[PDB]
Amino acid sequence: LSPNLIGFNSNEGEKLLLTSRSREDFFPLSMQFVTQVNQAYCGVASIIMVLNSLGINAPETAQYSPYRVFTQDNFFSNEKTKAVIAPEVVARQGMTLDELGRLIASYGVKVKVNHASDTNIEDFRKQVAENLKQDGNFVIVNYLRKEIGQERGGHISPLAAYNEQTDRFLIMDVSRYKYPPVWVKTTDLWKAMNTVDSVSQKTRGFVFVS
Ligand SMILES: [Ca+2]
Repeated sequence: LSPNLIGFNSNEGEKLLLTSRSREDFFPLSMQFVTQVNQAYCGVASIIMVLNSLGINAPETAQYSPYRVFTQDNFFSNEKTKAVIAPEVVARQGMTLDELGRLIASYGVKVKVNHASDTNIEDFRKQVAENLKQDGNFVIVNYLRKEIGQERGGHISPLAAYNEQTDRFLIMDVSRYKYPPVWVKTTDLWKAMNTVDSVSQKTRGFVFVS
């Protein structure tokens, strides 16, 4: 972990959660926290945590039947979801911010896609900190890891909390074998999102889900 990041796996990072006043999302997300199948699946891992947490229409498949639950393995059972982008494609190249939006929307939830180029840090910080206080509203961020001092390319993960005192957001990093959840300064996360994803030729950003 680069010195700009506070790992959740530390006394400081636990305390940032205990002193946070915008942390409602942490509880349900922690209950659904999963490991990405692989890097290309970071967005799928992220969507299913949020979709399980929203309690929507879950897939009904053999794996867990009679139980209905979102899983990375069953996420593409939804015919509309497959139509957005082939499962095979996502398994190799991941998904863009717009695709993340469309994939979530395909399960009938309300989604607002926010490219960094269409907003600014003040509005991001403010709107997300609000969201993190509300139940039934989740945020997933899409960012370039290396801009926050992490190893490398574009990533997707849900946000769990905002710490007012330190102006840091908690990223529930689905790459759990690689990194812990991390408390990132809003300015680092902004710079990381304000990057052009070469696959979309568009800026990264964040999605609201309810
Ligand atoms: Ca929320």
